[PDB]
Amino acid sequence: SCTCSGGLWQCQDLPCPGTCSVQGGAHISTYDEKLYDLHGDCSYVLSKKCADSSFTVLAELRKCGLTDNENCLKAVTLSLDGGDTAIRVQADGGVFLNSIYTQLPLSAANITLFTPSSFFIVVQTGLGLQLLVQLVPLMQVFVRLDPAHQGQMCGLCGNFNQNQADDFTALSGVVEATGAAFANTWKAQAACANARNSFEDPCSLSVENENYARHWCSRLTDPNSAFSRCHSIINPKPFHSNCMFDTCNCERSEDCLCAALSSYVHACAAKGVQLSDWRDGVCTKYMQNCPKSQRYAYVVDACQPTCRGLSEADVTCSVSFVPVDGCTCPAGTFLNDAGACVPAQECPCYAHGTVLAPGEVVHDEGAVCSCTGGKLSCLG
Amino acid sequence: GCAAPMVYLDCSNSSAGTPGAECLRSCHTLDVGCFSTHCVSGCVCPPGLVSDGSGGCIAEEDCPCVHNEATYKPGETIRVDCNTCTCRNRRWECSHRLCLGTCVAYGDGHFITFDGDRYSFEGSCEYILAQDYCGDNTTHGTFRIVTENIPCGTTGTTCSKAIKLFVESYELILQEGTFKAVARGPGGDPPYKIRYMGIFLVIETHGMAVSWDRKTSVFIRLHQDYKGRVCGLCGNFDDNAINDFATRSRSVVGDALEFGNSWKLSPSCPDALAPKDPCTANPFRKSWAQKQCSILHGPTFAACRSQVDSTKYYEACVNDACACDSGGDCECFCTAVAAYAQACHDAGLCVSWRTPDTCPLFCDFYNPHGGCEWHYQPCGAPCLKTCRNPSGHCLVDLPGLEGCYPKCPPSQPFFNEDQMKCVAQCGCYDKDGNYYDVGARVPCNCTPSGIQC
Amino acid sequence: DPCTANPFRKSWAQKQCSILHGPTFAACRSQVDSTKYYEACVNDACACDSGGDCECFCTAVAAYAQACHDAGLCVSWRTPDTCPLFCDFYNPHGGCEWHYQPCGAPCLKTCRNPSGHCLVDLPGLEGCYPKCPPSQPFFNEDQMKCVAQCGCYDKDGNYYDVGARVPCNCTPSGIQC
Amino acid sequence: AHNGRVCSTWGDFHYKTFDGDVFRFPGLCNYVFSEHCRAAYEDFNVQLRRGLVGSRPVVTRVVIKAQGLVLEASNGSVLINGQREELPYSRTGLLVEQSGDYIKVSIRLVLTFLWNGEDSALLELDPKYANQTCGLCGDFNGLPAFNEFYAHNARLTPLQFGNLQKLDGPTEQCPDPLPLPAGNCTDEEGICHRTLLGPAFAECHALVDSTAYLAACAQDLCRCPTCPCATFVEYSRQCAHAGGQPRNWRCPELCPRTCPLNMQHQECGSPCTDTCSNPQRAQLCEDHCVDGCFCPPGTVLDDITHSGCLPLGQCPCTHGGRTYSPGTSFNTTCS
Ligand SMILES: *[C@@H]1O[C@H](CO)[C@@H](O)[C@H](O)[C@H]1NC(C)=O
Ligand SMILES: *[C@@H]1O[C@H](CO)[C@@H](O)[C@H](O)[C@H]1NC(C)=O
Ligand SMILES: *[C@@H]1O[C@H](CO)[C@@H](O)[C@H](O)[C@H]1NC(C)=O
Ligand SMILES: *[C@@H]1O[C@H](CO)[C@@H](O)[C@H](O)[C@H]1NC(C)=O
Ligand SMILES: *[C@@H]1O[C@H](CO)[C@@H](O)[C@H](O)[C@H]1NC(C)=O
Ligand SMILES: [Ca+2]
Ligand SMILES: [Ca+2]
Ligand SMILES: [Ca+2]
Repeated sequence: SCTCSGGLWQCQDLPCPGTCSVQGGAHISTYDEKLYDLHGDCSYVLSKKCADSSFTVLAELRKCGLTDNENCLKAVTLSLDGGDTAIRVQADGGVFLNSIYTQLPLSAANITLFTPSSFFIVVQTGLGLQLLVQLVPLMQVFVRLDPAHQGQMCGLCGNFNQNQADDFTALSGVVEATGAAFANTWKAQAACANARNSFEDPCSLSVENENYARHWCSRLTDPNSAFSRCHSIINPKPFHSNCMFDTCNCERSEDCLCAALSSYVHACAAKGVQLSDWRDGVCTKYMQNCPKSQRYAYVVDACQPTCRGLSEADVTCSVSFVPVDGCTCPAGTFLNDAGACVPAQECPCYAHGTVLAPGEVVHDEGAVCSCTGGKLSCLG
Repeated sequence: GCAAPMVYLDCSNSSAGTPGAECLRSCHTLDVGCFSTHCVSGCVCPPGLVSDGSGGCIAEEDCPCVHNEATYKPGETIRVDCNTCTCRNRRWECSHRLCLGTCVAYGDGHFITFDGDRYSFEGSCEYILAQDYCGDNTTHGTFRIVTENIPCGTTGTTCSKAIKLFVESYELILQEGTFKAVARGPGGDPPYKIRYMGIFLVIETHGMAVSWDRKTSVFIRLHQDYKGRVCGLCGNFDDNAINDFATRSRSVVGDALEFGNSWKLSPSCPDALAPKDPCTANPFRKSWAQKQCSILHGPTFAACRSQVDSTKYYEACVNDACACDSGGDCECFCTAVAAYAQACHDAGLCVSWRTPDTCPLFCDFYNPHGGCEWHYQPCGAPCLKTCRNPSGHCLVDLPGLEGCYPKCPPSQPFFNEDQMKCVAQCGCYDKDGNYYDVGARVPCNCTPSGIQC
Repeated sequence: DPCTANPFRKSWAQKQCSILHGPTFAACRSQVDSTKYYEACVNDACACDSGGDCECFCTAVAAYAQACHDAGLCVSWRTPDTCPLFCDFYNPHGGCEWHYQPCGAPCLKTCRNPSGHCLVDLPGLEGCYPKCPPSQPFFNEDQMKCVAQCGCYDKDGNYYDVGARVPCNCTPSGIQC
Repeated sequence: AHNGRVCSTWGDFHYKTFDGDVFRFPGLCNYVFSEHCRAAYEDFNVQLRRGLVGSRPVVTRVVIKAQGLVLEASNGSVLINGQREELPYSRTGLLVEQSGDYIKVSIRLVLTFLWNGEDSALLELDPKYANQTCGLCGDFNGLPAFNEFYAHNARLTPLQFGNLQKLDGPTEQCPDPLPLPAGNCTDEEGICHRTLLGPAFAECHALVDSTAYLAACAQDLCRCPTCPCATFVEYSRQCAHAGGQPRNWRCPELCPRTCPLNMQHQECGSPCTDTCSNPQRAQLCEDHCVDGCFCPPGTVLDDITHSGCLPLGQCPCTHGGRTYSPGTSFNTTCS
């Protein structure tokens, strides 16, 4: 916050949770905002409070094509309590709690897992870090840190100390030179192959890939585009480079293209701008592919409205996360335990875990109760 | 079923989940700690050792240290920036000498500020490249550096620069190929020193050394004293690159255009509009540009590409070679590559690209009639025994940098810049810095002492 | 016409080609007519709108340079600011045979021509030559250096070191067997 | 001559690489036919898309990218940097023509691309791209049998090799063609052995081995019996390119050719047809045999008015856009 005084701007800082991210399966934006490319095939320690083993976010990046520089993120393995717990979010959406399938939501040991929409999974922990993982159109990861851990972390996302020249500090006490040379010090398994520096732009290969990627990714830097509202805040040049590189290199050009556009939108919305309606004539197959009875939404900024939640509250909705977009039930509707989207009148109040049907007067413990609009009331 | 001390380990007997050959204690994974849900059978060193990664067994206190894709055996030393590290117990112990901060202002407007941030700004007016004249007290600050883009033959795309090195009450204008002096304030001795460092004018102030390639690139190297107390287009030197876009009123912006527009000297000057991407503007140059800029990926710069990240340098080269559509293309490409050349030179490497086909440098020119002192050295001596500095010592010892230097023989051991020649006895410089031959009166004569009377 | 096509180069072109009217080429302008050379210089500097400008201007001026060389003069323009020619390149670690001469020797005691004679004795012309000392008096083109003894050239003109077999060996005589 | 700097695509998806390998890969989409892919900066990128005319395997589009120039040949038309052009189109270093029976794109010091427009397509490359290329045309290192089909030390098969060098469109997912079942037919009547081993290619046996060509001939014989001569024509091209002088194997039944009235179809005629615009062009030519239409020796081609081949003494002259018949004179004020 900056006040206009003394002929200048008097600027103080509100505390800011740091934000790491891995987008396109290759690009990494650290806590110091040192964007760098990583074409590797191993499990890399994405972030770790390298004083202790309190938490350890791991990311498994896997080569996805003929070219050595064709990568996709494939998993996010939050190790915890020194490896005692491991929450592994795969790329299909499957969530493994201690290598066991666990549907969503789940709330235990202060850890809360839930899907704000069909595109994202939120792994909120009390240790300080929050993971927000994207599955649609492909796999991307975002990490938020309570600024208390400033200047303490290690790993790929850098030590979070407001210095871009120290981000490549390795465990040997020197700043590494380039991205891949730095990453190959943080591999999980000694048997992995070292990442290699990539100069050859895949954009130069196919002229049709060229024109496609150009004509679409140029929507970023267009001053009349929906994205212009964030131009005066976030410089879109790295995002445009990401979109170019992805779409040219991606076998599913639309998937990586829309992943890049979603990444730009989500970063800007993290900075506090609500970019909306940017999918004009583009990425609409992600409008349509929604699960039945759900619908798209551009500003999903809370939990998912559920019949159980409106009946008996929910731990889920007590987590603050950047407003992501995706598929959710529309307002005025709720999804029952069956998952289908019905209005409040069609979903039941739940007492002691008992399905108590809507608009139904019942007797319990010398009391008379009613289930009006999914809301439970008791008298006497 | 192995040969060297490392023996086979099989997961059939062990309960599922043990750290197998994949989680082998190794010179790298000894420290991070290995993760694997699937055991794999393979040959693993006996307890108390690790592997070299090639099938050997080595003690944990001799594991080679890896730096920048290289591998170094213990007992090897490396040089990072201005200091030297040595590999011991899988770590680097480095000397603790302070290293000068570096700002780089070159090309069509690329800047690499002190804190390592990089951006591009195409400004046309005078812009404060640095100053101490920003603070709750402006008057305890000393220096100030402004630059602006000169076109050398037209009014079009930039061809050179114009620097204004103020130092307290002095002043030095750098334009058109050499320096000047418009000292207006108190007339003491110079708080600066001037030297011909290869293809650079280098001006020191005992803590602040400015190097100008004489066409369009300025590299400024500051002592660690000025940390956090400077401003302008080289950031505020705070080791915090996110907020280096701090304008005149210190309202950190996410845009380069506003940050550049803030530091214009004269508010009457019009703000620069949106910079335009060169290669898009003139596609018919792009191919040539890439073919010219591809020098950065070729085996000429194979070694340095592992020591210095060359992505943004390549983007700058291609942008500049695309932009210069009004004349002087070789200079644009030459300086775009030479910024990376100096990055390599400072990092650890004496790279010498500069082929007769590619960015040639005439250095026989100052060789008179078969004299062969003047030779092209890719990294010049840290200090020059110049005519102006007969001592041979220097204040801000710059490392090697490209250009050609004279190998002044003992018979003629004085390098004179005002004639560019190795000679026996030097002349004289006055207060303003003009030169005369010995035995000449000055507007006192010139003698072995110099200007005396 | 080039300058009409690209007027925004035109000014620069003239500034670059004005080298012909300057004191650098004062003397030759009275020995060789330079109207058409100047027109060619300006047209070439105007035309090269796709890259490689200094080469265009350099060769346009160097044709006049050679005309002056052939007429009667040894003119040396080639300033480090203007059309430089890296000739320190073939200098090995301080060895300083390679010097730039504005007018070269009529014939070169080359590796291929050990005799030192020539068939068409050409006059001086720009370029840098090695002052091959008596200790290493043979100029070898394939490596560009002054050397003590030469190797051998086959019929097609490929070069090998002494003592190396050709697809016979190499000796002081040459390729023999 | 053009010993090992040639590759080709002919007939039923038959690919001949630089170093002599022949195989069959029945793809149906775009593939990187050749590309400068082991250098700091690419020089050429030639790709083909192979499709069907009813049943005949054809090339439906070629895209040659080179040094900032994009050339897309398809639908009997040529696109230069996105614009249709009328053949021939010539520029510094590049010239594209409807020469002979094909469309030829020659980029000087880079490549030579012949494309009959229906099936065949042949690349000549400079020697300087040795070992720095990769594609269906092979590695251009000179070793045929050891380095093409060994990816990550694993030896692989024509289907695998032709599928590795694949490239989909921006919004296209082309499948991979499945292996074709066993063969039949073979060379029963011996036509492939009668012709290929016949006198016409005697010295061609000394240069290019016909085993793969024999097999391809048999395989095409399994296909339509109006399309068996593609292998023969390809063998003639290869024999010509290795340096040898092929002989006229054609007969009024063996895929006969037709040429204009004064003009004859020859195998291995001089590529530089003497034309009384330059009636002694063929004097010190350096180019191997070329198949096509020609003129009988002694009478040169008439390109001034396109009257066929005329004797050296009866063909017109030209002055300033004017064509002068023989016997005509024109007097300037001075001559
Ligand atoms: C949260 O963490 C604390 C400390 O590990 C633990 O004791 C507690 O059971 C966890 N859950 C809740 C709901 O506090
Ligand atoms: C420096 O500025 C402060 C106000 O910020 C003022 O009180 C002080 O007197 C100034 N000192 C000098 C030496 O100007
Ligand atoms: C080729 O283009 C022509 C028009 O120029 C069109 O009529 C025809 O259908 C196209 N395809 C073929 C195979 O001729
Ligand atoms: C050809 O390429 C291979 C591939 O690495 C290389 O090992 C070999 O040395 C090269 N040889 C030549 C003659 O280019
Ligand atoms: C010039 O040529 C014309 C056309 O043949 C002819 O009629 C005329 O007589 C000629 N002039 C002479 C012969 O002086
Ligand atoms: Ca940091
Ligand atoms: Ca800062
Ligand atoms: Ca091969």
